[PDB]
Amino acid sequence: IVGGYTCGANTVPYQVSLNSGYHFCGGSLINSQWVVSAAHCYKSGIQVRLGEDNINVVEGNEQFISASKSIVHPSYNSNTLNNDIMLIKLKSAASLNSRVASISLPTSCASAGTQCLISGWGNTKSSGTSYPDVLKCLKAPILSDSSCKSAYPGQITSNMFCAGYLEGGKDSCQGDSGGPVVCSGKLQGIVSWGSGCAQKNKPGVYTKVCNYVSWIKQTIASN
Ligand SMILES: NC(=[NH2+])c1ccc2[nH]c(-c3cc(CC[NH3+])cc(-c4ccccc4)c3[O-])nc2c1
Ligand SMILES: [Ca+2]
Repeated sequence: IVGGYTCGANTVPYQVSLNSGYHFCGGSLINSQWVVSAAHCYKSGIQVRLGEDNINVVEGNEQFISASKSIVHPSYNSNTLNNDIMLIKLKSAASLNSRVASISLPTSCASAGTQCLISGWGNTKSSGTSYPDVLKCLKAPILSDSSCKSAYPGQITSNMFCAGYLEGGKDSCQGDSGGPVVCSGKLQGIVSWGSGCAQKNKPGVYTKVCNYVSWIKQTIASN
């Protein structure tokens, strides 16, 4: 997260860290045994870390659970990042409390101007890499489809939306991918891509979760 602030330990109880010997993507806890993340974060050998704040130090509240399976959307296209979503089933269920809790899925899509909270342990520099030890937060608004389309012509599908600041300086970045975009207490987006990080007129692009609610429920129900 570039231009954000320190969230405060465990203030984002549904945030998870995907680890393969180092932190590589974020994710969101939607039930005690399932996490939602981005399809391009897929790999084998994933350990899900819940209740984290400082990813380099065990401080208490953490729960490390191996992933039993990962389900990448069947229509995911690695060239356009259309349908950039994945579900991960945990080997055992997490113990939910005030420090580890799930987030709710939306019942309707959100509109432009809605203000959301984006968090993660991704790069904090738009120019060079500096990855933090603690969880960073950023409040950003959903932009209009015309502003998004104008910014990335021919690259935005109906399963994506832009959020951020066209003036640059604030945005999600590499390492934040697969993490949550929460608006009014509902999971509306998944950090997916962008052209660089926090550049002017190049806002972040997020997977539009409201378009996958039925898929998510159907898939969890059959696995
Ligand atoms: N400006 C943004 N809002 C933004 C958001 C998420 C991003 N994720 C990435 C990203 C960039 C790279 C390096 C490509 N030269 C790699 C990954 C990546 C991470 C994990 C696994 C595979 C690729 C990214 O998610 N850039 C990003 C930029
Ligand atoms: Ca820790």
